[PDB]
Amino acid sequence: MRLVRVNIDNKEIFAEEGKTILEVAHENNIEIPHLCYDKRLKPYGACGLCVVEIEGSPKLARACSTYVTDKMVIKTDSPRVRNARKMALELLLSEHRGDCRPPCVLACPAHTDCQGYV
Amino acid sequence: MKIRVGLGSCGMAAGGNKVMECIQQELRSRNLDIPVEPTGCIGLCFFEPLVDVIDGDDVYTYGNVTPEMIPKIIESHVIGKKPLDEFIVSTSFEPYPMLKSQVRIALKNCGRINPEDIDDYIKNGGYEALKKVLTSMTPEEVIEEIKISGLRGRGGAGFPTWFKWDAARKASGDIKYVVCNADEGDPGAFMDRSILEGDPHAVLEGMTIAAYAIGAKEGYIYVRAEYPLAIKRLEIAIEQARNRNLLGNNILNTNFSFDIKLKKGAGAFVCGEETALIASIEGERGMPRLKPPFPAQSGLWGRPTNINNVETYANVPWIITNGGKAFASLGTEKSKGTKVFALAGKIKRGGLVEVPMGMSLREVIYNIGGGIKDDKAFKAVQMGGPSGGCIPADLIDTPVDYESITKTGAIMGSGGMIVMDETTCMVDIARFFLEFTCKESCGKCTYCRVGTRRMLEILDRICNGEGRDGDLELLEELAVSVKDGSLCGLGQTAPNPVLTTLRYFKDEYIAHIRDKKCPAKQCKALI
Amino acid sequence: DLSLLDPVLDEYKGEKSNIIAILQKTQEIYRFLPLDALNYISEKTGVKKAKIYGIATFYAQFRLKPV
Ligand SMILES: NC(=O)c1ccc[n+]([C@@H]2O[C@H](COP(=O)([O-])OP(=O)(O)OC[C@H]3O[C@@H](n4cnc5c(N)ncnc54)[C@H](O)[C@@H]3O)[C@@H](O)[C@H]2O)c1
Ligand SMILES: Cc1cc2nc3c(=O)[nH]c(=O)nc-3n(C[C@H](O)[C@H](O)[C@H](O)COP(=O)(O)O)c2cc1C
Ligand code: SF4
Ligand code: SF4
Ligand code: FES
Ligand SMILES: [Zn+2]
Repeated sequence: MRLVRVNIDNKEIFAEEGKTILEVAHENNIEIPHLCYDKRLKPYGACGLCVVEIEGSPKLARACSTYVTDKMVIKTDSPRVRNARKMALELLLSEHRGDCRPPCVLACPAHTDCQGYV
Repeated sequence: MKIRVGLGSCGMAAGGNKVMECIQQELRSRNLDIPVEPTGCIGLCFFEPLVDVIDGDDVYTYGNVTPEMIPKIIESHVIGKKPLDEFIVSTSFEPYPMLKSQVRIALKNCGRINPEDIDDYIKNGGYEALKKVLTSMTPEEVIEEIKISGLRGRGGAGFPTWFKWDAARKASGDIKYVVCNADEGDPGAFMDRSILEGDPHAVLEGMTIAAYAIGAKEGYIYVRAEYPLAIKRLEIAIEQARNRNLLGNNILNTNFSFDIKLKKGAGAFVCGEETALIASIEGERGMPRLKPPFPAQSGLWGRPTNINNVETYANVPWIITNGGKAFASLGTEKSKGTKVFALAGKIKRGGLVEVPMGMSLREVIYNIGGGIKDDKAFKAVQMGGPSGGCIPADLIDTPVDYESITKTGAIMGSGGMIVMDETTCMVDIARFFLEFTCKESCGKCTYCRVGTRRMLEILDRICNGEGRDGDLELLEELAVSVKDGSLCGLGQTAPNPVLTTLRYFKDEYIAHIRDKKCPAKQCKALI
Repeated sequence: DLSLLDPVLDEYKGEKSNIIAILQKTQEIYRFLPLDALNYISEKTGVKKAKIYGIATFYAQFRLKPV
């Protein structure tokens, strides 16, 4: 094995080889959004929320599939990444039919959890 | 005399079957023993049904042949030994001008031989590249020959083929495959259907050379089940080749073994993708998987596979027999060789054209295509298919090349250039192809599954005039986000029309949305 | 009827990677894919039923309604 030297959000990390960017960021307290990622399953790539900007690469790389290499500079909150995630979330919401909070909660000026205590 | 009839899918619907039946009946009536054989499309689809009479080396083609005109042909040329010249359109003395500006490598034997006869391909120099590879060659030399020849792409991808062959042969594993991408998802492009129906043995020879160069022992051809004539011709060719020991185990009394099985896709645009093709062959739905694990390193069932188009496989034997240097002398410095296009739309003479790379689009449209129908102004070309772009009138001089076409936004794609005049409205065209791509998405990733639909409704609102403000900026942002966020190539190339129509024809959209009318007067809701 | 599919399932047996060919043959025979025929394919060939329905509904050529 070899310890790879990466840089995630201007923080130098000494990660282990054969690890995805998602695992490295999880074990180093860096938050990367993900919706279609599970540890027990092979990568899927559907949601496209875990996109991170890697220096030297033109396209945003999925953190759930890309493996950390040596001398890797990863930006997980750059404006390009934020715009990509925001567009993905808007597209997901465009086909969403739900109610995060009931109208009773929203009508209350104090926003008391009316459904909850009822 | 040797009678040949265009029996390709093109001729079939045109009436080639009835022409062949009538000419056989006429020869029976006049007790004449003349070999009547089928042949594939020669590129002049508009002249079909076609009958070619061969004497010695000369060939005479009768355009728009009809059963009632068969007896005249028999009594003039077959019986009287005198060309009619009243219905003959082209001959060996003077080829049709549409065929004088084309160089033909993939379609060199498409329409001049008998597809259901191995000996006809053999007598035309066929299966000599395979012999030269088998005896005085080594797989590394085959990789080197393909690399020198500069062959690449031909499925619209544009990736070097030698790199894929090297990656497949160097990859770990003792079992490797060789697949052929014959699933023409774009309706309007039939290059490889025509190649399979007309000259199916170049595909087999290229696949065999690729297997030798890679180290494969099994082969697959992914042909759509909607091509029955292509499947029949391929099965006949495979059986005949196995008869001559040109396929199967122990090819030409060597240790080399290679066999080909035929896979029939149910029919889906996305199933043409490499990874979706692999999933469909494996027996699952055609959902493209992630690319960085590549088919050259992990394809069908985890073993390395080499997936190539029909055209590159057809170009391989010519490369081997004539050498890499001869192939590399055709085309630009970036793109070597020749490319096949399916001219259609408002062009004067549609059909298949094999042109050298770097030949200007204006030359193809005017000199080869014959100009615009009814001599109207030429507005744009929808190059690449439903995932291509609208190259405008002023960019008519961009040379045919992967880099030169892509620099204009469009893609080589399925080589289907849809010629359009000033009558056509750009918003409807962009909405037309985007609708097709949205219907053909597989639905895995959010950007392609729902983003394309949002773009389609935005375009519909624009065309109906009911579009709100901010529609152009929102549409452009949606298109660039779908293009840069989608997983597979069906989503990354999905908004190519819109984007292109927003780079050259932004004023059309602006007049559509603000003035609530279109200059082209084609939108039904606005006329 | 279900015996009509008996030859097809006999030809494409031994491998669960030929389900699309079997579905196309069933589509040719019955002109549609009834749920009982899909159940028979699932039982005979040994592929999971969800996979059968997914591969059946993926393509626009396959219709699950009588013609
Ligand atoms: N025929 C049609 O109807 C049609 C429709 C839409 C698009 N297209 C075209 O086809 C293209 C499809 O894109 P894609 O994603 O399939 O192509 P791609 O650009 O991802 O790669 C193309 C080929 O290169 C190979 N490759 C790339 N890097 C490799 C490596 N390092 N090692 C080994 N092999 C490697 C891939 O396996 C594949 O065979 C689009 O760009 C478009 O231009 C064609
Ligand atoms: C939606 C879609 C459809 C495709 N259809 C075809 C096709 O019909 N034939 C083909 O050769 N490649 C097609 N491709 C490209 C393949 O993914 C892959 O690039 C191709 O098999 C490479 O062949 P080549 O090396 O000969 O260029 C398609 C790609 C996409 C995204
Ligand atoms: S409606 Fe329910 S499922 Fe949808 S976002 Fe709100 S909490 Fe989540
Ligand atoms: S872009 Fe469309 S077709 Fe391609 S994987 Fe995503 S959803 Fe499927
Ligand atoms: S978590 Fe969805 S693409 Fe990686
Ligand atoms: Zn209009």
